[PDB]
Amino acid sequence: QDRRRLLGPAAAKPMAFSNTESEQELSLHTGFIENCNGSALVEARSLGHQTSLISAVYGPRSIRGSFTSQGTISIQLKNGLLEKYNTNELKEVSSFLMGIFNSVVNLSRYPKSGIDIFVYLTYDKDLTNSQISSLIPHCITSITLALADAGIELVDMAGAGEANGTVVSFIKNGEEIVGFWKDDGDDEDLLECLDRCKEQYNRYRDLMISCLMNQ
Amino acid sequence: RRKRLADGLSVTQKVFVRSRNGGATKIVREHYLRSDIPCLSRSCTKCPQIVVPDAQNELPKFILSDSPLELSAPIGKHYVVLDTNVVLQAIDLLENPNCFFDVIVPQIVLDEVRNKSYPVYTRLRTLCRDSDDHKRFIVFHNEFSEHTFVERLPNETINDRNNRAIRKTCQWYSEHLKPYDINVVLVTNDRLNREAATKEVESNIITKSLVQYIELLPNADDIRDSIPQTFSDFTFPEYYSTARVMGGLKNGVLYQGNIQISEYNFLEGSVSLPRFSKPVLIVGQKNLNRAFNGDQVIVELLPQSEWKAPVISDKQRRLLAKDAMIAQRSKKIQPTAKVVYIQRRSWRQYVGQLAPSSVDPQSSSTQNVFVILMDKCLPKVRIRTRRAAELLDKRIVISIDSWPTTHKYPLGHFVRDLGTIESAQAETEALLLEHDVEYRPFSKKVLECLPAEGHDWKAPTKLDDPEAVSKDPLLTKRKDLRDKLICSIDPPGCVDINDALHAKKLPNGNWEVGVHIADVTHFVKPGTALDAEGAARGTSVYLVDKRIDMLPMLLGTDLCSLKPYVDRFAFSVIWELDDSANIVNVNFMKSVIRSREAFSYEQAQLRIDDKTQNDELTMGMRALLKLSVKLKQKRLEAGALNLASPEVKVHMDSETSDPNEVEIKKLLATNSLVEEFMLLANISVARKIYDAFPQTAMLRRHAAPPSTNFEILNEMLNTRKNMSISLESSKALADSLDRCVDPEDPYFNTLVRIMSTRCMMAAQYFYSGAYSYPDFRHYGLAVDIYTHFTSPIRRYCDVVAHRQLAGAIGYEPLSLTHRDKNKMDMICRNINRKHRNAQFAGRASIEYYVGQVMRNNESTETGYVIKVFNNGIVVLVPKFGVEGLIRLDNLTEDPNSAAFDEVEYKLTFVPTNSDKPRDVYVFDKVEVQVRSVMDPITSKRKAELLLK
Amino acid sequence: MSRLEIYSPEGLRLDGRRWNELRRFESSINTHPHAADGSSYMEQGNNKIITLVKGPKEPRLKSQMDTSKALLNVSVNITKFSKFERSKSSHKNERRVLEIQTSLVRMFEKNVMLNIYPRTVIDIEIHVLEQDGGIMGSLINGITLALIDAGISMFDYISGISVGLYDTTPLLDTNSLEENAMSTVTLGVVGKSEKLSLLLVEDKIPLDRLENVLAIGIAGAHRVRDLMDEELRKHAQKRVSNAS
Amino acid sequence: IDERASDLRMTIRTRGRSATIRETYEIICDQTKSVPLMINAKNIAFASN
Repeated sequence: QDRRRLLGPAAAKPMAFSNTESEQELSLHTGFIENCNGSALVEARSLGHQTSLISAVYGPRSIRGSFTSQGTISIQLKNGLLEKYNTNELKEVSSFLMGIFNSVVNLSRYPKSGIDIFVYLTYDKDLTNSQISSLIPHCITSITLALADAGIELVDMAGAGEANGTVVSFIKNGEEIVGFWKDDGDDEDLLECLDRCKEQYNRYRDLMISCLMNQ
Repeated sequence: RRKRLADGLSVTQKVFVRSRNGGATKIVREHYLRSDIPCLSRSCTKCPQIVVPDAQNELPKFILSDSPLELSAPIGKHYVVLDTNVVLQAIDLLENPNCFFDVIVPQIVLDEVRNKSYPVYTRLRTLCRDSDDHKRFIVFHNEFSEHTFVERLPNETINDRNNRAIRKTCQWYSEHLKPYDINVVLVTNDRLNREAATKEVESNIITKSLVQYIELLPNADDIRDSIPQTFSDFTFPEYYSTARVMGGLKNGVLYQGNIQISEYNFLEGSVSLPRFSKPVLIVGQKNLNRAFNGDQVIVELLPQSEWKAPVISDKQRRLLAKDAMIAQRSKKIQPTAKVVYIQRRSWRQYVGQLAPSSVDPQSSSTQNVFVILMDKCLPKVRIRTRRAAELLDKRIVISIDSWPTTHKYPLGHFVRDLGTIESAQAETEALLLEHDVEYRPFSKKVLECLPAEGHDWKAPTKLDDPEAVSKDPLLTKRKDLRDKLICSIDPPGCVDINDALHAKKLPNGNWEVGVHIADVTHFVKPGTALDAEGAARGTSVYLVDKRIDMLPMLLGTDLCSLKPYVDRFAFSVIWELDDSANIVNVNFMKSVIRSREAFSYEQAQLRIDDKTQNDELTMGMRALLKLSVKLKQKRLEAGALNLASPEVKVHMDSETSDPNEVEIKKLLATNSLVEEFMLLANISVARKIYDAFPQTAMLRRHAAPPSTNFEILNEMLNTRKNMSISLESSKALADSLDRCVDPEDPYFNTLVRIMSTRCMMAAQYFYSGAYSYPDFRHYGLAVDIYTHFTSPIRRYCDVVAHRQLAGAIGYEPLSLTHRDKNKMDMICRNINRKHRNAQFAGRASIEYYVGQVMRNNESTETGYVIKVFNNGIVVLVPKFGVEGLIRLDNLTEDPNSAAFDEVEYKLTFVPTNSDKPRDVYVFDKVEVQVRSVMDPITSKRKAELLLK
Repeated sequence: MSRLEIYSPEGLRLDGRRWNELRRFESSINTHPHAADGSSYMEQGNNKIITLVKGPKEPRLKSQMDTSKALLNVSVNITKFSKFERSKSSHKNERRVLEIQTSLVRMFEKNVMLNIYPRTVIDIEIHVLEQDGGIMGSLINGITLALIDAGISMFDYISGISVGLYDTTPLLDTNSLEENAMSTVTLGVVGKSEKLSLLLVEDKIPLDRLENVLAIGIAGAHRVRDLMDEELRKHAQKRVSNAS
Repeated sequence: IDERASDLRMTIRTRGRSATIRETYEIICDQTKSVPLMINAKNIAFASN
């Protein structure tokens, strides 16, 4: 097998078991990792579902490659303890992550400089008796707080709101959209899908700015 | 579609789906047509214009004559093209020597056989190459033929294009055979295929059925009983479908193995399953479901309602199958099974006898007869036939055709017309084949394998002649040992000589031993079909009548036989040993030798103890038996046995026809002279080749018959005879057997020897890579290593041991099939099975030759009781060696006064001819009347034995 | 035990071929003009290969650079749909494959006039589509197209063919059914000569056939670079006759 | 484990011979019940550099 790790004897197996509008909620914390220059802590708990995750910043790191006019972002999603999302399922989100911050970050302030983003999908409850799609907007919030902690030039507190398998990311207090994500749902529910996302965005950004300006 | 190559040559795609393990595996192949396809006949002059050599640079042989059997116009001259079905129905009709001499095999017909049956496919592969001057079979590769190839039409099954292409195949034929007016006859059995040519749809073609062809022969009366083919009290069930049993195999639902149907109970049998310990009985005539004994079947367990004490879902049966193993651990109520499918029929050609009730005397026409088989366990077969008044007092060959639903006894057909009941020649014949003995003469493809001289060859005297070096490149290792003095103890009735020995005396203090075994290995090669017949026949058989042999007659009996002064190739092994029988050195090589005389059994004893023929050849002889005793001692001191069973030789009177004399085999001093050095060659050379090839070497192992094979004698040895056996070591056993002799009967030594024979372990040939080193043991001969070496002709086993020795001396690279343990296990079972098929006839050689003795020459003699039972006692004449149960009522009158004891094993009674209280014990001496009458329900010449 | 018929006594193979016969052999030139200047397509029976060549051009790194000659990269793509049975895992570092990646380099170290292309890169791309056995010599014949497909400097044609041995008998142009049935040898044959580029034997071979066995494949191999040549030439005529 | 698991003994055919796969009793952990862990508690160390 893998000669680099301790994976036990091969013939063992893990243990098996069988059967015998609501509120979302946060707890947002910064400044707790001394390796980084930007850290952010996120608790989430909603109705069957409790979620905690860590966003980590390293920047500006040097680039051994070549010259660029401006900065470059690198984003990692890694499984924590229990929930195991698929590998190719991860990087699609990482693709969707980078597009929004490329309408956020003053890379032109940062020539030949790198951005390292480590996201640790650390622990999630789903006690409910598109499972990754329910965790998208909280990432952007978790990144933004850590990116404020490294103090990097950011245009807006941009945030995403969720309405039932749909993720829409805003700026300008919702007056423009910067990132769009849709799974199955209804048809032409878009206009209501504007709304419930927007107000959570209207909730969340206020929760964020409270976390920093009051500190 | 299709595409073209620039050679005018066509290319298209044949594509299908492999359905293996239920998978849907799409398989695509390209396909080529050629335009050089030969019509392969005598008369055509243009297909011999296109014939091109193979990689062995040969243009083959165009053998179908201008002259067939010509018939009534509009047949005229004709050839025959077949159905698979008429082959599938009448495969043995094809093997008639009397008819069907010129048949094209179509390629698709060839394939459906290869689709249907593997060993039937062997026979057409056999017949086509072994076509002769008389009978000629070709295979026309019609779908390799461009001008006969067809495609799948729209909205078609595969069956339609089969019949159409065969129709297309015949269509080209007469077109090519118009110039010579030899027609082509398409034979079928299919009534819808006998419908489309009724209108003569496209081809003015010869569409006849079997009988519609058979009814046009000049000699069709002899062959129409080889045509294959209410009768109801209830209805028998059927066998499960294909997806049902393949759906049954993986789930653990279904089971296969082998079944044994009893003779004493025709309607009950058990199987030995891999998942199951005990033999699981199958009870009920419907549950046996019209299969025969010995076949490969597929069984299902029965519910506990049908279990025996001495649902829809398979969710139930598996949990019930677990309950079977519980009931297997019970042995108080044990499960029953029934068959649900037949994995394989073990059918073949069969020989029996007819019922006089089944035949009408006054009738001359076709009628039902049943055949009483020679197999006691297998039932009678309804035979709808004409010539039954002929064949009733005659032996017959049948073949089973089918089992439809209604028939309580199957449909089969008579095949071969044998000869008269209890005629010696016919009873010789079926004694071979029902014991599985090959007897047919060596065919046309066989005789193309013998070396080219004939009986006018000699070995080259110059061992370094350049043409002889061009004849033998490996002549470098061939030494010249023609300067030896060779003489062989042989039988009188023997021209198949295996042995060639000298013995010189080295002046160091010791003798010089050289033994020579015939180098046929220079001539039998892997790739020669004659060597395949060495595998196919397996061995040579040895009867009082005759001796059917594995090799051709010129070859083994003359040009390889180590006869006097004839230049012959042998393999030479040179020993030296002291006066204490301790071997100095051994020297493995080839040679050519020159001999003095092959002796009789007696002529050699006319040279051993005579003390007059005192040349140094005989001083070589008197070396041998002097130290053969130490070989006799130290083999038996190593832990071996020495039995004595004179399997008696029927000395047929040399002025008469049928035997009526009973004589015995006499083993004199010459036998222990030769044998102790032959088993020495079976071990010392084996101790060389195990050191050469540890994993592929041919060996033979013998196990211990335990106390379980000996305690039931020991009860007869203790309760009656107040003795026993040792069973600690088989020296101590052979020394506790040496003490079980009674003084008033010195034969009671030998009487146990012939009797403990029946429970000795069956030694068998094997490749040493099958098991480990104390499993190479020969228990009865006390040696941890054991093969056979010294008789090439009757043991093909020994011939192979030359080949793996041929690399051990470096003479030759070893052949590959002599290294594949896959191919070895196929050999080692089978060559034992041929040796199994030998002595079952070798005893039966004595049987019919005893079976004529007591036909009309009765006598009052001594017969020995070997079993005391409640049904009666089995008596055995030691002068004759044939048993007979004198059943209790014909053993004794007043059987209610007859009392059978189990512990003393006594059947004490008052007799039939008297009234004195007769305590019938075991192994005493009686008066007994001998006789024989053949039992008319079995056709075995039973020894009518009656006490007196 | 095989339930089928390897080679007929009547001289025939599975499609009816003789022992000295080929499959249908089709090449093509400039199959992908928009992709690279080396682009050639092979059908040799159902062995179907897309062959692609990039160069002579600048490296990605100055580390991977020489001031004497070119470099040669081999990238083999065996698809999981290349066979009947679909292979589970990918092959992209499989040690079986890397051997061939070594192999074609040393086979083609010595046709390329390496000195007259220094400081530049040759990359050879392989796409194994449909696989029919005879797989090794299938490749090399596709290579010999692709270098000429851009017209790179070289010495000669180079031919490749697997030839199998059923017991005594050579088999030109075996298939994968026959490949699993017997012993086979592939020959990398150079031009018209009797000199070898590739020689590879996996199966067990008795020694004594081998000289004869080697003597077989040359006539096949000469007919290979035969059929490559005119097929290029009739393409080569099609240019200037309609260019001019 | 199961009372009597359906996953039982299966056979595999050799080139003439056969063997038996042993019955596959898949252990299952309870959704509910649990016991603690037994520790040589008098050897539970701690660390310091």
